Amino acid sequence: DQLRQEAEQLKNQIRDARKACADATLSQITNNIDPVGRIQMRTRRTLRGHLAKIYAMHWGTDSRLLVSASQDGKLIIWDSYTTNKVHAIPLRSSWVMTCAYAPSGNYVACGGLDNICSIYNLKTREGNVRVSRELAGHTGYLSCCRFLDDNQIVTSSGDTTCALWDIETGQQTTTFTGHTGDVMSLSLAPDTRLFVSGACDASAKLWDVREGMCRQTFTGHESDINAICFFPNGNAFATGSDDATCRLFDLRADQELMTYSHDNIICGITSVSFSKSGRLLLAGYDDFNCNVWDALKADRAGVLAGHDNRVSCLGVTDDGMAVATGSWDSFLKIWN
Amino acid sequence: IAQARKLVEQLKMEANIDRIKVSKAAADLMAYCEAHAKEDPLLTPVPASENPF
Amino acid sequence: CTLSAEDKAAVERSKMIDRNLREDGEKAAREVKLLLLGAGESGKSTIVKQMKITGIVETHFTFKDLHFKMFDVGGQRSERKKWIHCFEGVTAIIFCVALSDYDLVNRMHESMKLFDSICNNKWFTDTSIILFLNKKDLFEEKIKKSPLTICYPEYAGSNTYEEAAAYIQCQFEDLNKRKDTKEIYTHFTCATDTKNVQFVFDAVTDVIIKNNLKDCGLF
Amino acid sequence: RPSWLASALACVLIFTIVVDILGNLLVILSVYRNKKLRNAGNIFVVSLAVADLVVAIYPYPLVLMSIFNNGWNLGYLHCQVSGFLMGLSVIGSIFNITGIAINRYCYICHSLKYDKLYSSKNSLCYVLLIWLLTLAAVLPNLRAGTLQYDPRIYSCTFAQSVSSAYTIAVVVFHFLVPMIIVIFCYLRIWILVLQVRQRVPQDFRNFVTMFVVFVLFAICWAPLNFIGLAVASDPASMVPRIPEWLFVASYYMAYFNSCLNAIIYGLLNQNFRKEY
Amino acid sequence: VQLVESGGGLVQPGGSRKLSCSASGFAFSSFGMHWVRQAPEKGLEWVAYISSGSGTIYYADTVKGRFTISRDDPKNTLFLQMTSLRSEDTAMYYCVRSIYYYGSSPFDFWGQGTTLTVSSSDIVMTQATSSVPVTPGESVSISCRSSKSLLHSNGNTYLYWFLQRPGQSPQLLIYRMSNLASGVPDRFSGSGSGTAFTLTISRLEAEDVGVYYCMQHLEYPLTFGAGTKLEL
Ligand SMILES: CCC(=O)NCC[C@@H]1CCc2ccc3c(c21)CCO3
Repeated sequence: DQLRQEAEQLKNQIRDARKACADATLSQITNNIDPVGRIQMRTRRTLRGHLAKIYAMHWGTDSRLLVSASQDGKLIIWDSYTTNKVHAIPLRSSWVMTCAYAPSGNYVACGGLDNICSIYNLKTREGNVRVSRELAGHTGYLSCCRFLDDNQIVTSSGDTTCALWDIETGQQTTTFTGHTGDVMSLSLAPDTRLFVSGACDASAKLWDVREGMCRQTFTGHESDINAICFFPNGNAFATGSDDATCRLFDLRADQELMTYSHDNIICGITSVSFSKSGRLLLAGYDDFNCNVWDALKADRAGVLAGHDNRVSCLGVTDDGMAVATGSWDSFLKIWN
Repeated sequence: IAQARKLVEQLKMEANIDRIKVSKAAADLMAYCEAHAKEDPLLTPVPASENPF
Repeated sequence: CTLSAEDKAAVERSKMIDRNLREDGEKAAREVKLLLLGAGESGKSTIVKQMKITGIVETHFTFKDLHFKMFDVGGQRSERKKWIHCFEGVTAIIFCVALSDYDLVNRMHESMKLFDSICNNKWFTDTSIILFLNKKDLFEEKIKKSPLTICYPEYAGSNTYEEAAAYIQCQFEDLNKRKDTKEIYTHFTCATDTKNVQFVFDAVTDVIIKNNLKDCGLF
Repeated sequence: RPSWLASALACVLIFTIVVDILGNLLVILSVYRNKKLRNAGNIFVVSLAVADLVVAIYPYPLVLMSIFNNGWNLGYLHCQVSGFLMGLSVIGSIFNITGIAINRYCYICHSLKYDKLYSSKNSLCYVLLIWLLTLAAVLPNLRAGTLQYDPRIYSCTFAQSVSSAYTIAVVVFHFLVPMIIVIFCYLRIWILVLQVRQRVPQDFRNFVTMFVVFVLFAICWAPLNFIGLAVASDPASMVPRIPEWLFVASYYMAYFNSCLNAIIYGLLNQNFRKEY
Repeated sequence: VQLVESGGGLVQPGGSRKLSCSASGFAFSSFGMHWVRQAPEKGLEWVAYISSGSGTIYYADTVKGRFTISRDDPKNTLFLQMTSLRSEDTAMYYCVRSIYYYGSSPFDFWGQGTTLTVSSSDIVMTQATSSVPVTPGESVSISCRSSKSLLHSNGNTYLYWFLQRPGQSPQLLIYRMSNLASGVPDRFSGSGSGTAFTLTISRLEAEDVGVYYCMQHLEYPLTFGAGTKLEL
């Protein structure tokens, strides 16, 4: 064989170009920097009203409004300062696994097992919430709707491919293929020109939303990657597996920066977020809890413990003023 | 002949990488988490009058 | 309180939204959600005919004051088992495996590994699993081909119909690691009339009344 | 003989009040706003537990004091306080037993209309009707000038001597139609859960959970009702007839019953057991 | 969206009348409804308010208990039943929708109004003039003053700038201080603090003339300004 030999030596000697220029681990440099202690965060607001498991949640762009999508076919937009429900949207299919908020507060996209990413319009002239556009064209279940503008949305799916749509016409504009299993998550970059996606084949990959380019791949886990987010400056990102490992990869250094596991942990990570300074890597877990890892020393600097079921969604605001968590016991709790 | 050609071409561009390394970009994460430490209401907690919850 | 003239109306809107949410959660809790599963080429366009009549495929029928929604397996393709955690809180898992499963050609290792998988999954090991062995048109005409040494080394004796059916039942209970929570409801019938709906009406009202007992805390 | 009862009854009553106050504090304040609790059965349960906490705090240390002095030293104030609070508490306890039984029957059997018949504070309206009817039962016979100090080792309680009509109305249609209601609800629940098992430990739980919520408070109230209906013909005849030792047994089993109800409904629930 | 009222006409005093506000084009069961009135050549005056689901009902203290408010939600018809009518109840009555959540524009669409003619503590808001002459192309500033500080503890300053072109119904321009309404031209702007509030109109076109208005929400009853009329 010839191309197999060339691809084998390509992967091994590009990994050798990574290893020979690999200087040191992150903790080797940041070891002398002092810790942050115990971040005892308290439940300020408890948002009740859902009557089933809560699967995903997205903050508003003004750090005050929330969407939460539940299993009983309800999408609720919360005013998170007075714990008031701004909107309640009855979905068509109650098998909703993800939801998103527009960065202008106008639209809201939500989807799931019926392979259709619905996009709803809140700021109407009639005072209800009508379905603006149902993006159909996926052949399996949907995850991580993520709004770019009011006319442009990325959606991951179980079709081993993600898709950049176009809400005006309604057709799948760009198609990102390259995974070998269900793609469970994606997270938009803060400059809204890149994204990363993690899939069930124990891998993530960094894609460009402009060219449809498979720019980078990222391995290191043993199991599926369940959720994903970016470091808030858009140069690193942390994934969470069912390996009970959160991992921080750098987009430029092409390997994992550092691992965020503890030996006492039994079960795997369901959600991952970040604080606004990029210091508190939060992580919701499958037992009951959330853990607030100090993102430079990998020490659990606090445990958010309410949540009589498994935590399913995390979100930190644009200013960093709160952490909303949501779990299968139908309660979002806000932690400050 | 053209099935793995785009795969090895993506690996060619994965060879031509603007290689900022694990210690070239170690200090950039420390620079972002240091220089924005005063703006984070969870790392350094805000006084209870500027807390809206 | 210290609310303005518009915050009181925002609060009134939020309370009306709460009212609508729980008055439809009443109906969303008083409806029978049945997951539907089966093996490869088992026959499913003959029991969905029997009831009172892409992504997930949902089938409605209202039978004897009970609103049965049935969510089928014939919509999804990904067998990574990532769609299973959405299906907790279902009333029953209507499983359909027939006796002609070894026609399309080993069923033993894959079937018992799937059942050890759902006895490994924490979600399906506490939910009731209704079983159907429905027809009597070909269940007797293919047992008498030969002894069952070709794919099934668990048994090496004489193979009649109903004694081997009881043997399949007894090895099906051998698959269960813990019968302390889940409860199997097997059915050996003639699929001729609405006898097939009276083992998903009775075998699900038993689960309804068991959940009502253990939500009273009574038994 | 008046030494061993003076040794034992005070221990029985202090046992009753200590495990009653700890169990009822757990049952009342262990309800949470996450509302995995908070269903209407739990509302009737915590009403029963506060109705037993009423007798656990207000008149039972005064009965312990009437044992403590061996000849009661206090007067009309503690007499009317003890005899009103104890009677209101025990009638409210048995009526909350009746409410728990009818709620569990309307949840198991007739589950078609439970979410509309029972709701957040419609159950509160039902339990305020329960408190209304126990107040209507505890007012007129207790301020018609018939409640006084039974002097044996006893306390200021309801003697069954003067008002024969109302002491017939207390034994049967206030404390023995709970028998019929509880037995009809739990027998219909049991025959329905054996009737809808139409597929063709086997008796242990399936009959002890009918008896442990019905027969214990029944047999612990029943000899006192037997005495109260027996003396209803002429109480000057049966006070020489009935001796005092089984009178002590029959009344302190009714004192033990007002903690046994909290024992049953707060340590044979499984959500309460996994809630602690 | 089309709100349209009916019930106007001439009535003698001592009588009782009824107005209907038929809605066509929106979700009437999700909007609170104000009744506003306007006397001939004097100015606006708020009358009544009913929230969504008929729970909260407020009136103005002039006719509190003398009017009544009715509503039909699966028919979309809003009624005001007036019981006794003096020579001050004669007005053009408007039927205004209002939705209250975080971020709404709660005086957005005004109905067409209906004429009713009868034969013969509270916050005071003061507007400075009654006629200002100007030509197009000239940026104009209007101002009005309030009694209390309209700046609540939330941060919201509950002041509303409306415009009534001659012969038309009013139209929301500014709904708290710096918030432009739904699809008004973005040459308008509002500013001010606490008690002094100014509306600046740069690049003034021809159809921007008409009687301007400032209103406070903050508290019921709602009180309108006197009404500055731009002249050309
Ligand atoms: C006649 C049957 C009988 O013995 N019943 C218990 C009497 C109970 C317990 C103590 C007490 C105090 C006041 C009161 C009542 C009682 C019923 C009416 O008002």
